[PDB]
Amino acid sequence: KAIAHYEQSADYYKGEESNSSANKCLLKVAGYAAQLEQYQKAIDIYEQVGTSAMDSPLLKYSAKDYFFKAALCHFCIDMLNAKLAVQKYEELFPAFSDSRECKLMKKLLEAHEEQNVDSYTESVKEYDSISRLDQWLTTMLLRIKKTIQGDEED
Amino acid sequence: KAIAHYEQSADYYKGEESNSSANKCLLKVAGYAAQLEQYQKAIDIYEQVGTSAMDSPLLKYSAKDYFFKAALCHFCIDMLNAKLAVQKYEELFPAFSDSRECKLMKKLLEAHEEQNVDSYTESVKEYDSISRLDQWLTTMLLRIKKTIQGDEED
Amino acid sequence: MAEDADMRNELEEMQRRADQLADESLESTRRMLQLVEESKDAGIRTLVM
Repeated sequence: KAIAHYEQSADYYKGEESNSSANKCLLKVAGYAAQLEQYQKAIDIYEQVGTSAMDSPLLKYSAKDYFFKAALCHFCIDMLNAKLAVQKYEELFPAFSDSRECKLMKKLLEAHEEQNVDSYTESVKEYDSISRLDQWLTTMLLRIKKTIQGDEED
Repeated sequence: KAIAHYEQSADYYKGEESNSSANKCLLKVAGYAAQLEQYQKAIDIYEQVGTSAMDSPLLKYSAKDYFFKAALCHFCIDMLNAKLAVQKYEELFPAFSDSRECKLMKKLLEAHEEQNVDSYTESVKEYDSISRLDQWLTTMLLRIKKTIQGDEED
Repeated sequence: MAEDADMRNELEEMQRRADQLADESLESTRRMLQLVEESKDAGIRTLVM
């Protein structure tokens, strides 16, 4: 019900061009919704924020983690759908902060696709130092490796 | 009475849940609970405010500062609460400002448990080499160093 | 001949070790791996806030 409150309330904030809460309460929807139950809403929300994020000269740097959140949600998907966002998105990959978004991904896609764990886990062996991991990121880490379990664990 | 009004006003700022105004009051309470020397209440302050901060990305890189501020508040508190409050606050001990808190504190309070002030005073400057000390910390450090010295005679 | 010679010889140690401390330079370049990430990690999310 609270996520519905964020949803209708963000519908009001959307209809008033108070874009702050319009993006925010949607992020509150998707960040818990993706892990718990709603999957296409995850990328649809993080792309709705991501386009107008790329628009404004104020917003297009917040888009990096927004498309990180769009990418690393895997929806029982084994694929490079994150790489579909790579060859979609205006990364400008000589910006290396998106390499902690997608070169992370360019490892772990083929780690999960070649059902391999000592490269997937190694990604966070090195990424925990260069980025502090909060609860949602590690729960999503555990999420994609539950997909790895469903790929491996008999 | 200054402290009674920081505390009372922080009660009001937490009345309307304006948190960091109250935390800015609580540093003037708690930071001046060091020279008023109620360390028991100094560590009673940084816990409930900083364990509330790991969920916040707003302050997480700051939160371990506060559990240096919680940790180094000794009245010679030599329990493993200092070895456990650093753990309940889940904290990668290879964090690199927790290298400036946790294993700092290990050298600061193992040498006290070695009863050996010399490598203590060398390593506190080794900390100074990697993060310079300020007024409230330095005064509490010479304070606890007095406690260590007065314990190493007998 | 009817000759057996079985012999040994000795080593000349390479240079570049005035004192062991030199490897502390690696402890430096550990630290400038340590003292680099939080700058950007709080920089971009400081831009977020």
